[PDB]
Amino acid sequence: ASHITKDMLPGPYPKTPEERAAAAKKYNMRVEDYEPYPDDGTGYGDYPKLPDRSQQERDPWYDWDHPDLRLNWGEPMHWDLDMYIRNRVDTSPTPVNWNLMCKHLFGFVAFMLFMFWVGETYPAYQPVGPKQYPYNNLYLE
Amino acid sequence: TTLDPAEYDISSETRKAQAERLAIRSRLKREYQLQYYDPSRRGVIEDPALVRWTYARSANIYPNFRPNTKTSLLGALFGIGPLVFWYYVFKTDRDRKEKLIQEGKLDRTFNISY
Amino acid sequence: TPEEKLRLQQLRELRRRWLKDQELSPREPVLPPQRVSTYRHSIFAFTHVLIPVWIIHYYLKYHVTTKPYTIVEKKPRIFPGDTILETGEV
Amino acid sequence: MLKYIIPTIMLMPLTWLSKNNMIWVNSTAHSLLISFTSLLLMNQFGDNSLNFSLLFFSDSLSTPLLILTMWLLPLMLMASQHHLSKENLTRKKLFITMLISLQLFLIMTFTAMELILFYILFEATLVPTLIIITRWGNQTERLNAGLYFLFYTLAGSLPLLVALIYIQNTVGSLNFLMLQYWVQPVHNSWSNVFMWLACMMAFMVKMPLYGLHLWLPKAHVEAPIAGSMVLAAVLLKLGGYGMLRITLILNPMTDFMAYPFIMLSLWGMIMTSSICLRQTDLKSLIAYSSVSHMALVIVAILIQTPWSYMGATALMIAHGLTSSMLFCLANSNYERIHSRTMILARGLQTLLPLMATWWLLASLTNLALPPTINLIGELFVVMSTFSWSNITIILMGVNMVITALYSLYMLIMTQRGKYTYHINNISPSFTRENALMSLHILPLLLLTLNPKIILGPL
Amino acid sequence: LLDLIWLEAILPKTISLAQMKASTLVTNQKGLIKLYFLSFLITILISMILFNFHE
Amino acid sequence: LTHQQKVLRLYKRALRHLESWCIHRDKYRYFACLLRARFDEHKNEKDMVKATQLLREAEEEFWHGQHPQPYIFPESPGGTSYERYECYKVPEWCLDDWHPSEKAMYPDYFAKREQWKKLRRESWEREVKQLQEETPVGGPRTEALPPARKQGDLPPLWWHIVTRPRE
Repeated sequence: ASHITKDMLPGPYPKTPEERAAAAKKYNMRVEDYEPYPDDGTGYGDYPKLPDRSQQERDPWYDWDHPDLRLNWGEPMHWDLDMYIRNRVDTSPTPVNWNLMCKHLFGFVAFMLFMFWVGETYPAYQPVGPKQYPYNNLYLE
Repeated sequence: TTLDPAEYDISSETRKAQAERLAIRSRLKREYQLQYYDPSRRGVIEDPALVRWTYARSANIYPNFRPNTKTSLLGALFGIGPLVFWYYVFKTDRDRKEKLIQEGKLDRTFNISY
Repeated sequence: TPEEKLRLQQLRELRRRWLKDQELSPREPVLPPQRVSTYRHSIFAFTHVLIPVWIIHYYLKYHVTTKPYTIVEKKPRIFPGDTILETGEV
Repeated sequence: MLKYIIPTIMLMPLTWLSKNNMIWVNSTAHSLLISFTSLLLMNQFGDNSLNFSLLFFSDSLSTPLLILTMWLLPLMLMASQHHLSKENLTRKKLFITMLISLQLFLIMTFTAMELILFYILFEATLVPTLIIITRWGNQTERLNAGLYFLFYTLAGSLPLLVALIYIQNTVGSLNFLMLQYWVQPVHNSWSNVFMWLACMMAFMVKMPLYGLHLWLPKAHVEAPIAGSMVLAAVLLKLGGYGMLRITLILNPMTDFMAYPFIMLSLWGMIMTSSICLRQTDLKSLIAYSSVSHMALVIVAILIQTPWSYMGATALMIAHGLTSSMLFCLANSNYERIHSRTMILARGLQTLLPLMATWWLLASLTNLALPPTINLIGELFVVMSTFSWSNITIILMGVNMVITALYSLYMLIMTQRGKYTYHINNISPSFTRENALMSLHILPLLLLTLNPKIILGPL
Repeated sequence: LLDLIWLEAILPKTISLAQMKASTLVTNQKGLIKLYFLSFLITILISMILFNFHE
Repeated sequence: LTHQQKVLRLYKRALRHLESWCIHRDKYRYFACLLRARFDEHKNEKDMVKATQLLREAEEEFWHGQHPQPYIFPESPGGTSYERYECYKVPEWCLDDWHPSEKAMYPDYFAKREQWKKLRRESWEREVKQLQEETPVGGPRTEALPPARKQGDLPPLWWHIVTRPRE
């Protein structure tokens, strides 16, 4: 039976400094880069004061993270930003954006034109004219 | 792609009094472990971060909501959009098949099943 | 750092002491309790394989006379003509 | 039913007449004795049809359907004793009688012989289920969900009396489905469209659609004590079979307007499966699964032409055992953790290893392991609507792919480490927790041995 | 955001619409018996002209 | 984290990233003192941007070309079989409910099991006597006095003082 600030309310400018943290301590003293200003853009059905989104994100990734359990497994107290998309997702590796795989898949895009050609073994190419003579022209005798 | 993720920045001496943001959580961590360590608890912790999570997500979004913008009326381009389109596929379907089934034949003669 | 000096001295006298406690097996402490209780190769395989032979063969001899499609074994594949027939082939 | 309603009404002057705590062991004892009488006089042959006695029973000839109706009352009393024992004895016995009274109308229903006795029995429910939501439920926002549990089913069902009496005064009498031999055809008009409309739309109120189904994750979310009437609400949703009775005749030839019921139940089919991978509730987790492959059967019926009635006979009982068993899993793991939110259940699979087998085979009935009663009917839905067109396999096949993730999305949530908490949740799965968890797959794979009885006319 | 909003738009409008129109029927009837009975003669005069009531 | 110890967090991993690429042992060992001469450029100086520009150019050529699938020391935050021992997984205190003839085995172990509990059953006349005193108002990391000024028991007794051993 917790009624005092039991959820978010119609924010985000009903004295937003008195939101964090009279309750729902997402910010310490409303200057922590996590004061409840980040109502994305409102008007929609997004989050209001919402101890919620655009706080620092893209991974809880089960780090070394020893000062508490605190990464994803072992319940830090009150730091909820977003959930249900992160038990299977990660941070940035050493390479960067470069979509070389479509260029890597473009290696057969040159040979996709080679799929129109034929594959007879003998004789050799001699690609100069109609002297190759593929099929039957004349009769037996 | 997603992301760079900017794991390094500058310091020395930007915002000297910004420190002890852990003093917010270590006070809660002291309030956590004192609640965690006791000779008789026999139950879960209340943990109001999950209380304020689902109830402000499952409920209290429609009291938040207003149709004062067209980006809230933007769901017309996703719900009813393809729902006309499948019927726009399917109304062109089943009648071109029927005309070849009515006028002319194409099926095998041993099509008992079906 | 001189602060944790008294730390991890009594903890080794508690954690490893609990592990000194955890290392504990008084005279192999299984009771079990109550109660009790190679060359043959006489019935360990005979119960295993030698018994279900007769049951399933009875399930096939009593099957061909009932079902109109028994075993549907294929043709002869014979190049000459042989003694099972009367004619021969070159 | 010669004497099937007759023994079970005598069970009612036995609850408050009895002694103290003997009332549980006595009520379960008598209840299983009727189950043989159900099996015995039924399951007879069988060639069009078994008109049973008279104007009150047609013996459920084409579809048996009635054995499943009688498992549940000697199955939920062992489930409801989890958290009920805190009240006065006279108040607890009333909660026993109202569930028994729920079965008696449904015993006469599903056979019903007629149509004017159908609708009064089609509406004979919703009186005991509503009272269960009001008293002895869970926390608040019950009462609006009780109002959403009304005002839809009653809103759509009232034009049936506009429809049926309009048939009774026009062509013969709807007392007999078997005196429905003369049936005039129905042409396209601007009056006959509404005649088919009121004939159909009330049946979409119970088995849901992509529209008008917001009430369904209210009664299953805000639910009684530990899945008590929620198991009965499974049969309440699948028990809208009466479209099989009605639209088999009585304007069959109006299929020109079948398409917006085909399409809406098809893109809404693939959608509501993925509408719950970011849900945060256990009792809502099975609820949106129970929309999807229950919405599978509707395109098996409005599309006529059997090889579609074959599987649709079996797909009613498909989740009818399965989702009832999943709610038994969800009714458990709540007496030990007093919140139904799934995320708090990290660190399972080690404290309860015995029920961990039961998580495996239950969710193995959604992948469904083709020698079962689940993928034996879904192949016939494939066998029907592919003859409709070649496109229909696409959206219907992804339904077999989304619930592959959506079922194993629950199984992996059991496997975590160090559990952070829980000086409570000690109890290593007592006898009531696992004997009640049985008797679901135990008839289910049993029916997969010779699945001949699970077949319509058809 | 669509399923519990733009399906929560059309039907909870109906309860709010009736509760809007149940508010205009009682709160405008707070006594003033002079204002009651001038409206009953409006009923008895509009019945003459309007319809088949004299024919 | 401070500016001087920011050098130390890079210095260990500067050589740790290199042995991933080497093939011998001396080939890696020859480049230890060889990379040390670059570290011996500015030996001891002020703490200003002259020490930061040595690190501001350590942004490139440290992240640039960094560890193409390195050694991971498999018992680690990453690496294969890092948390593989989970069929056992040490369920400490799963042993409350037994309903005996299953508590028949280990007689002396249970006799010692209730013994340690009195250390936890009687600590809040001492631990909570200093728990209100040692924390000033709401301040930093809340370990107690590591002897607790007479006898430290534990302070973290007993879920940390009897924490989960690995196997």
